Amino acid sequence: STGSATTTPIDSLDDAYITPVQIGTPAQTLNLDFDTGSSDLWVFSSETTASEVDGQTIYTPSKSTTAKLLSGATWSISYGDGSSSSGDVYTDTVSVGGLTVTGQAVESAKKVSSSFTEDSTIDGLLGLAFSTLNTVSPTQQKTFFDNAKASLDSPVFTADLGYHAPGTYNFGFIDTTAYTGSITYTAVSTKQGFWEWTSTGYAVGSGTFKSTSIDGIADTGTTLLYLPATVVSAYWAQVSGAKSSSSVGGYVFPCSATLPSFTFGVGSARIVIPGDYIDFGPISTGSSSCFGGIQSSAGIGINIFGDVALKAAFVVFNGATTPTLGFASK
Ligand SMILES: NCc1ccc(C(F)(F)F)cc1
Ligand SMILES: NCc1ccc(C(F)(F)F)cc1
Repeated sequence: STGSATTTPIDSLDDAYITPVQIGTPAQTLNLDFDTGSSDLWVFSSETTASEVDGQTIYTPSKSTTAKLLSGATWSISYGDGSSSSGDVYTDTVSVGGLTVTGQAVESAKKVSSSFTEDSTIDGLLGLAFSTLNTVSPTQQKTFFDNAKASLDSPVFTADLGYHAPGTYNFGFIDTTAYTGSITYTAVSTKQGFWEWTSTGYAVGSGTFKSTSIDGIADTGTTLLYLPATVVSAYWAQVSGAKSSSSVGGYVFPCSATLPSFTFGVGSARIVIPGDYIDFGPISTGSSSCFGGIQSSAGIGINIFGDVALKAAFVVFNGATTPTLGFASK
């Protein structure tokens, strides 16, 4: 079996993407953020403190004839940006784009941090990293992908994110009309639970390609591109008037500048991020300083190929027993 679902940016800056997901019987449709950097499926629900809910669609287990409380199970998660949430655990039927899993763990939020409460368009997260990162205690739970793997035609899913436009998550098959050229595959380390790989280098604009190993994670759940300070400094040095701002918390640049492209290496292939993808617009309304989409990973501890990078490619997440990541131009 296969599944296919359209994914839509939540705002005009592509800050995040939501995908409709059917939970329960009869279906309750929620718009979830598909996150290859985490491994919990959690949702706003009828159990969430009512003051922490501001326009989200909520899952109501009491209206689902297939929902079962997972007795004694709890969950608690903290994200790399300081976000957090926690609650209890149901099992229920979950369908994405025609692909159905029964007995999926649905983590029901009793408490959510303020940054989820303010994002009215995101009803929850659907984690697609490896199940070793799932936070359910005492019995760890499997991801939607891990539960579906058995019945998929091929144990893969693909991410085709759009630039200021809808895109597609496909489960179980590779759409060979959605990319150009060949897919280059590269090895994944699952040792920290992430889709972790090693990029073979970079170039700024039409500069020379610098061969250098950059280890990092493919994370659809992270908006920007976070790279080592030496790389990020070499990129912004080509933008007249760009500077790192401690009050803003990253590199900013004059909104009137044109940004160079950024190339990253996948084995011997090259993925080019157009300069326009790196503009995240004014730091505040009316400002002439704009926020950069490539920032340093020094304060984070790991390099993150987030949406800025992934939306420049067709990306295959191959969850074969030896996992790999595939990249193609599109
Ligand atoms: N998108 C999920 C996520 C968030 C933060 C991190 C960090 F910061 F721990 F690397 C990894 C994955
Ligand atoms: N990387 C996971 C993640 C995804 C979204 C959010 C936000 F934007 F909803 F706060 C926080 C953390």
